[PDB]
Formats: sequence, C-alpha cells, structure tokens
Amino acid sequence: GFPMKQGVLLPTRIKLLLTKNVSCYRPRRDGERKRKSVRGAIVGPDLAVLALVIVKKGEQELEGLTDTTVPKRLGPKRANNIRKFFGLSKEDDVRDFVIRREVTKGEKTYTKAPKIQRLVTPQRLQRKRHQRALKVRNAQAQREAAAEYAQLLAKRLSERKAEKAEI
Amino acid sequence: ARGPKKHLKRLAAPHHWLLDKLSGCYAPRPSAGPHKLRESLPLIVFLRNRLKYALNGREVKAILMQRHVKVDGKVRTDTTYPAGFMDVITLDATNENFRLVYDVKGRFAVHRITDEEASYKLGKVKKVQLGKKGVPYVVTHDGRTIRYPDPNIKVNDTVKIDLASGKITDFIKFDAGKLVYVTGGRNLGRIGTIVHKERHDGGFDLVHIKDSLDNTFVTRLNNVFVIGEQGKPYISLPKGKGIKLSIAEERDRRRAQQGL
Amino acid sequence: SDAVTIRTRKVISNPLLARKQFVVDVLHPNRANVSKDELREKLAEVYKAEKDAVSVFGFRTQFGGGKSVGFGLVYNSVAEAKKFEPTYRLVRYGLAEKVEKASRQQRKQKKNRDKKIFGTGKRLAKKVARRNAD
Amino acid sequence: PRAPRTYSKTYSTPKRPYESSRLDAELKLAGEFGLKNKKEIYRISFQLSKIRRAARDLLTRDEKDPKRLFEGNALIRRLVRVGVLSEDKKKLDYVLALKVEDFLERRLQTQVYKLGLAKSVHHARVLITQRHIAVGKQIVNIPSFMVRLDSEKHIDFAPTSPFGGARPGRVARRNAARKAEASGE
RNA sequence: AUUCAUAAUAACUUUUCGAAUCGCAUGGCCUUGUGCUGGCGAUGGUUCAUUCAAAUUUCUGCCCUAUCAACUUUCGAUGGUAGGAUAGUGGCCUACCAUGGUUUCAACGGGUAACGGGGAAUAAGGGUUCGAUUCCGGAGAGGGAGCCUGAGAAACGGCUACC
RNA sequence: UAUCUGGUUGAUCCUGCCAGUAGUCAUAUGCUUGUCUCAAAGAUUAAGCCAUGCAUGUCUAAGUAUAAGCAAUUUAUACAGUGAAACUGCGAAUGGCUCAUUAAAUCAGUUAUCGUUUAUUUGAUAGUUCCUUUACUACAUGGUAUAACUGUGGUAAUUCUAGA
Ligand SMILES: [Mg+2]
Ligand SMILES: [Mg+2]
Ligand SMILES: [Mg+2]
Ligand SMILES: [Mg+2]
Ligand SMILES: [Mg+2]
Ligand SMILES: [Mg+2]
Ligand SMILES: [Mg+2]
Ligand SMILES: [Mg+2]
Ligand SMILES: [Mg+2]
Ligand SMILES: [Mg+2]
Ligand SMILES: [Mg+2]
Ligand SMILES: [Mg+2]
Ligand SMILES: [Mg+2]
Ligand SMILES: [Mg+2]
Ligand SMILES: [Mg+2]
Ligand SMILES: [Mg+2]
Ligand SMILES: [Mg+2]
Ligand SMILES: [Mg+2]
Ligand SMILES: [Mg+2]
Ligand SMILES: [Mg+2]
Ligand SMILES: [Mg+2]
Ligand SMILES: [Mg+2]
Repeated sequence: GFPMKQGVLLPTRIKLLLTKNVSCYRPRRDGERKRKSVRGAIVGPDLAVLALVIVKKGEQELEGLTDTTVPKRLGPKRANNIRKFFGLSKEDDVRDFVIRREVTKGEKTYTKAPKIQRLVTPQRLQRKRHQRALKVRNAQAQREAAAEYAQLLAKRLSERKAEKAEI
Repeated sequence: ARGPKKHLKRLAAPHHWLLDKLSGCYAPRPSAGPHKLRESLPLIVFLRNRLKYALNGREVKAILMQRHVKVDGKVRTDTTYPAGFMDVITLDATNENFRLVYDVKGRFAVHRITDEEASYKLGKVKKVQLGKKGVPYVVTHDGRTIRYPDPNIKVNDTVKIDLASGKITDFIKFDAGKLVYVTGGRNLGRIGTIVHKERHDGGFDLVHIKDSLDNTFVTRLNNVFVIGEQGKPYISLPKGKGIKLSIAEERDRRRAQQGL
Repeated sequence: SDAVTIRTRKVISNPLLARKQFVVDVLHPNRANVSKDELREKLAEVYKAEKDAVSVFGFRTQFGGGKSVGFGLVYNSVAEAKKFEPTYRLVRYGLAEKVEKASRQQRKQKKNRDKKIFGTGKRLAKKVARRNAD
Repeated sequence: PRAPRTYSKTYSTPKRPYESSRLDAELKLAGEFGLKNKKEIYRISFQLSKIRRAARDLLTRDEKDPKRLFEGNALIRRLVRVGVLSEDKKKLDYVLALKVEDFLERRLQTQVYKLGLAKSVHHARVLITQRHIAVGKQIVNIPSFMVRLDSEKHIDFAPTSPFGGARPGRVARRNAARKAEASGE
C-alpha cells in the first residue's frame, strides 16, 4: 500500500523524513515531521495499481471514462471569479449570475447560494473612509498637540530667560 | 519553566487578598495588566471576596459579561483583571464608585467615592523620557503613557489624570512637607508628610515620613506615593487616614465602641 | 402554629445579579429541617415576588435541633432567576430539566474515537464497505 | 496540593510511668471529678504547661513592656472569663500558681453537679452525654465544656429533654403503653 | 555614571511596517447620485513603554572524608587583542599572544542509604537528628544525543537516530 | 518540660558503660476496635517494567458555510437562523508526577542588566507607500491554490494515505 512519490528516481521503497506540504504525509502538529516509507517513482512489477491520466482521447468512446461527465460540485464564490467564470466584465453586477442550488424536502424546494467574497458594498466603503478619516484626524490632533506644547515651551523659555537675565 | 506560568496556587497568592486557606487549591492569578501581580487586586477578588456581590467565580463572570464593572472608565470583562492602587471601579448599577486604596493594615479597602472623585485618578510618575520624533512623555505607576507632559514634571512626582481623556490636569512635586501614601513594605497604608529625603546615590533613596501624631518611619522611595500637600489630599482618604494605631490602643477602641 | 418564624439577615440588594441575597435563619422548635419548598413559599410572600424567583440553599441545622441556618436569593423576576441561577438549582425547583447526557467516561471515549477519523468519515465508511464487499 | 490542615496534640504523658504519689493523686482527681481517663488529667496539665510557659516568659519581660502588657492582660482576661483565675488576683504571678483542680472545677460535669441538677458527678456526666443540659439555649453534650462565668446562670435542663419537657421519654412511653395495654382505654 | 534617551547628515537593504478584514446601527447633508460624510465595537499591525516573565548575574552561606596534598594547563586551564557565534555579556568558540588560575582560611579528589529552601521531631538554655513528601526554586520523563514549530521547549500524552 | 533508677563488691566509694525511662506529622508489624470530626497514604527496595481506559483542546454579534445538514428565511435570488466537517487563529512550554542526577552546583537571602529577549495585558504611537517623475499600475477593492466535499483506489494492519 505504500504510495509512489514523484522525484524518487528509484523502483524500491525508501524511508524519508516528510514535512509540511509534501505528499504521503499529513502533519498532525505544528512543524511536525515523520519518517515514512514511500514507494519510488519508477514503475515496475512491485506495484499494485497505477494512477493514469488521459491526455489525448482515442478513436473509441470508453464505457465509463469519457462518455460520462461529472457535474461541477461548486460554482465560483469570489466576485471576480464569477466575473471570469461567466465572462461579463471588469465592472458589472455579479449577484444576478450566482449559481443557486435547489434542495427539496418533500414539499419545500428552497434554493441556497454562496456568499460572495470581496463584494464591493457600502459597508466596505464606509470602513475605508473611516480608516482614512481616522488617520487624517489623528495626524491633525498630533500636530495641534505639538503646537500647544511648543507655545508652552516658548512661554517657559521666556520666563526663565527673563528671570535669569534680570536676577 | 519552558514558558510563563498560568496558575497561582493558594498559599502563594498575595496575603493581603485575605483568601481562606482551605476551600480551594488555587487563587485567581491576575492577568497581565496595569499593575504588578503582587500589588494588584483581581476583579473576582474584589467582586466576590470584598463586596460579596457574587458567591463564586461563575457569578463574577456573569456580572462582568453584562459590562457592569469598569476600571478607570472601561468595562474590563476580564475576571482576573489586575486592578491596583488608585484604580477607580464603577458599578453603573448600584451607582457605586470605588477607589482602590490600602487601609492601614496593608490591604485594599472597600472605599467609596463620589462621581466627581471617580472622574479622575492619580499616577506616580515612574519615568520621564523622550520618545520617537523627540516627543517627551511620562510613564505612571499604572503603565499609562502620557505624551507631552509639563517639563517641570520629574520622577517620583504625582499627576492628576482626567481618566476620560488620558490627560494630566495638574501635578505635585516630591518635596519635604508634602503628603504621601505608603504603597509597599511593612508600613503599607500609612499616611504622612515627607520630613526629608536622603539620596544614597547608586541605590535606594530613602524617605522620612511622619504622620498626624508625629510617629516617624523610614521607607524606600519606591514605596512612597505623593497624594497632596500638607493636609487636604487630592483623593478621599479611607477611614483611619493611615494613622497606624498600636495593638493596645486598637484594642482600647474595640472595647470602647463595642460597649457603646 | 409551631412558630416557624423565618427571618432573613445580612440582606444585601444585588442589582448586578438582579436579586436580593441574605442569610435565612429558621426557628423550628419541636420540628426538624422544615423544607426548602415551604421556606421558598414563605419567602415568596414576605418578599412578595414569586415562589419561582426565590432560591434557598445551605441550611445546616444547629446541633441539638430547633434551628436551621441557610442562604436565600430573591430575584426581581422569574426570567432573571432562570438567567443567573445554576442549572442544578433550577432542576431542584423543577424550573429546568436534568439534561440527558452520557457518562463522563462514555463522552471521553467517544471523543477519543472520533479523533481517529479525519473529515466526516463517510468516505472511510464507503471504502470500508466496498473493500469488504468486493 | 492544598493547604495542610493544622492539628495538635492536646495532652502529654508524664515522665515516670509508675509513681505511687502521682498515681494516687490522679485517681483521687478522677474519683472526685468523675473522669474516664488519666488523659483527662493529662490534657489539663498540658493546658497548664502552655499557660505557665506563656506567663513565664512574659514575667521575664520587664513591666510596661508592650508585649507583656498586651499578652499578659489577654491571658488574665481569658482565665478570669472562664473562672479558673479569680476576679481578684488578676496578675501573671497568680496565673503561675494555678492548679489542675481550678480547671476541673469549671467543667460542665462539675458545674452541672454543683448547680444542683445532677446529685452526682457521674450522674452529671451521663445527663450531659445524654443531651439533658443546655448551657444557654444550646444543648451541650461535652462534659469538658469550660463554662465561662457568664453561662453559669444559663445552665439548665434542655427544652427538648424529658427533664425539660414536651416528651415523657422513650422508656417511660413504652412502659405507659404496656400499662394502657393491660388496663384498657 | 554612559558612545543614554532623542535628534541631524550621507548612504545602504533578496525593504520591515504603514488595514484589499469583520459585527451591530444604519444618523447627517445637498448637483437625489442607489452621490458626499457618519457612529459604537471586533480583529489585525510598527515601535516604545507596562504587565507576565526569561536568561545571565554580585556578595555570604552546604554533610563525611588527608588510608584524597597538591590540582588545572595535550582537545581552554588564567588573562589580553581581534573576530565569530548568541537575544545579549563572557574562552561561549576561533586565530594570535602572554603564563597564568586554585590550594593546610582544606584546593583537587573520594563518599552520600544528598535535590535545596520554607520547615519537622525533640529540647531549661545551648544543642542533636530529620526535611522523597500540600508552598517556593531546580531537575527529569527508560538512557543518551539531536532538532522542528513557536514569544516561549533542546518539549517527550512533539519528532529524528542510536542503545 | 533544668528529675533519673537497676547491674562489677563480702561490703564501700568512684570511673565507666550495659539496661531501664519519656517523646517522635516515625516507619513497620501484633493483638484489639463502638461513635463524631479531621485525613497521610508504592517516598525508602526497583527514575524497575507496564495490559487497559481516561488525563488537551477551543467559536463569539464580530475570520472562512452552497453539508447534496437541520430548522426552512425577515427584501432577504449574493449571504443572513443553527450549524458537523475542514481551513484559519489561539492553546497544547500551564498543570500534574517524581527526586534519578546534582556538594559553590541546585538553592536561600541580597544585588545587577549602563549586558539582553519578551506572545499576551494595559497605555501610547503610523497624511510621507512617486523604478532615476519630466516610463505611476483596479482602489466602488489584486491574483491563483487548496482543505473539508465529489468520485476512483492501495495496504493484514496505523490518528497511512494516493490519483482525479
Ligand atoms: Mg511544570
Ligand atoms: Mg474573531
Ligand atoms: Mg578574549
Ligand atoms: Mg568579544
Ligand atoms: Mg539521590
Ligand atoms: Mg530539603
Ligand atoms: Mg525536599
Ligand atoms: Mg530517593
Ligand atoms: Mg524538561
Ligand atoms: Mg519507569
Ligand atoms: Mg525531548
Ligand atoms: Mg506519558
Ligand atoms: Mg507533558
Ligand atoms: Mg551508657
Ligand atoms: Mg450518630
Ligand atoms: Mg519508586
Ligand atoms: Mg508518592
Ligand atoms: Mg492528568
Ligand atoms: Mg502554542
Ligand atoms: Mg491529583
Ligand atoms: Mg502521585
Ligand atoms: Mg501568544
């Protein structure tokens, strides 16, 4: 049952320290690595099943491979993904084109659809303008606090220079 | 080892919390916050053990999650929030205001203040320094960073903080004759006026303090907190005013006002 | 009749938990351990809210008999009683139902069994069925 | 992990196990006071040892010592409160002179006997153990209770005792039932 | 007490950060455009403070043993200069250099049926014995070593290898 | 709670130990055991070895919901309730156990960091984003690539995983 690993130019099984983001390993902790035995990439009699992908169709239609088509499980969820899936434009209304799936419970046929992500909304723009206005008003408040401190230092300097120069 | 500790065993908590020896293996471990662990009073200890408004921690959490309590004008839903010296605790229900001041036995007292007193606190200036962009700032005893302080403000002085805006209203210097409050050591909770301050350059400045009845004591400067001028504090003192009666006279007034 | 003469001391109003809390000391000479039900009803009339919103607990009786001391809670309405009272006390008063849950060991063992499955596991069941069938 | 509960031993045993003088004096105390053990005498002698030690180092301290004044007055107050030390002779020199018979005089068993009410120390003890005496309104079934000189006028028969009222007693009830059975209605 | 805080100049960089995020309410205004402004929070983020700490660190203090009197210095022992490494000081390591360092005031070694302390037992006073063990500190997870993730572990209800 | 007694002699007085005597949160064991309260407890010998089960997970109004999940929802045909799974985030460095190592080492009290790191908490803090500007790039908002899921599998077996 040991799966083949791409890049192991060998026909036998070898132990390897596997890490995050590699095949034949699902890490269970953070930064956790295991040594596992992996079949090499070289196909040979030692195997039990080959996974193959059809790159070019033949002259005959296979009974369960190519004659059939599997419906796509999920449609697009992001706004621009919907835009490029149905090819509308850079600017358009993507709410109309959202794939709605129909679910029946005997009598009530109700339709559910994904929530569009990165959708431009007044809530998003209000948050944008709020962050901008916060930055500008904090900078102005900083400038006026510095100015108030500056005139305080100038007054204190005038006090001390006059007191020390005359006394 | 290997990292920060999250538990506080009972018998290792600060003694001034007055937690019972039995009925529990642990004590509330104060969260990180404005006051040091040993010098703080967690909100659960205040609400449950001192004010008796809650019978257990679950009720303390129930009270806090409805946002009744507030420390220095902010809700603080945290159960183990480390409230400390001169913190203002407001309960909008019961319309009650508290300032955390030690009584003369070195324990936080249930001391009530009015709305006008609860509008502000006092902070001891822990440090004065120039920040980035050359902007001066002071750091108080409760960790508050206050930008653009008055240049006359030095370390060991006391500032009045608006507590609505984090702003200094006025300040008191550290000089002989000024009323101070002892916030540490074995004289914790005593109130008197500075007689003089001996330097000891290189370590541990000392302060000589005498109270109303001319009892003098010497305390390290780190424990000394200025609270006003000669008389007339800027805060409402608790009962006792830090006099430190002896046990004999303490007993005398016990038998005096217990027999009417 | 037998002078139950319930009285409540150390009364504290707790608007934070929307209730009144107090000690309940009960004089019951020629009697033993009156009840929690009749203490609750009597506290219901004396504080004039409801029997539902009155909670009593504690009630150790003095050595030798004739007196018991406990603690009492009177809430400002039933709904806040159901909000702040513990589940076990509400089940004591019939105001709640003791939730049907499995044994502590059974829950822990089920949790440790479900740790061995990744995903929903119905793919694993399908493959196990098909492998055994064929 | 929890705070240990504190406990202490309340007696010491004597030095020489077999002194005819101590054995006779202990048995005379036990007989005169209706005690069960020699441990009952040992517990009192142990209490004298702690009291005498505390008074001893206080007297080592000079007069007007704040600690000698404070602790010596509290020790005098407690012993006067319990009746072991007389209302006069309120001094540390006098608490040093206290005897075992002074403490045994203040036991509830002795006080129940000496306030009438028992006609014997052994009768007093069985009445006490059998819940017939209330020191105030509180039934006390411990014969070593240390009546504290304000409770003496409050010692009486328990209100829920057949010698206090409201019930004629279990054995008396069974016997009266038998008599009703033999006689009639 | 400083080559401190901070500021300035010329540059530099596999250029760091400087909100493409979320809940509730959705008020105000005039070129009424589904236009311009707008609240109470949540979560993020730089840096400095603080809190929790961590690491290192100053002085003095530890049982029996001389049938243990000299020990360390080749493969750092002791100091200097420079560098490297580290979060940072430091022979921590490296190169070069010097010949130092401890010790009869008991070094070095050996033993311990030694984790240390708060404490415990007994005790006129002085003492004697104990403290694996409810709190504090330390160490370890069969024995070694090594490392990943992480603010933080040389982690073991983490991994790697050997025994 | 500053106490001694028996034993060398024919008798004596000494030295001197043996023996007795009393405690022990001091262990074990024997006999015995009615009540209430309190409550130590595989340390010592073996830090010897372990069957089995449990002891670390966690979701708020507030990161990601098309479960082909349940209720069906408050214009709600983008979503809106609850919400498995799985990404994401945080935690798993605390606790708990033991005393094997360890003799200026640990550790105690007392110092220092003007010799450093510090998630979180709390406070404060960000108008400057223009390659070489006299070559600015959607901002009413950039991109792909994956989990859970679909489906096809391998292995006696694992908290194994592969192909699409
Ligand atoms: Mg630990
Ligand atoms: Mg969130
Ligand atoms: Mg060097
Ligand atoms: Mg160097
Ligand atoms: Mg050992
Ligand atoms: Mg020890
Ligand atoms: Mg120990
Ligand atoms: Mg051992
Ligand atoms: Mg470890
Ligand atoms: Mg083992
Ligand atoms: Mg390890
Ligand atoms: Mg384990
Ligand atoms: Mg562990
Ligand atoms: Mg001898
Ligand atoms: Mg019984
Ligand atoms: Mg063992
Ligand atoms: Mg053990
Ligand atoms: Mg466990
Ligand atoms: Mg973590
Ligand atoms: Mg346990
Ligand atoms: Mg154990
Ligand atoms: Mg963190």
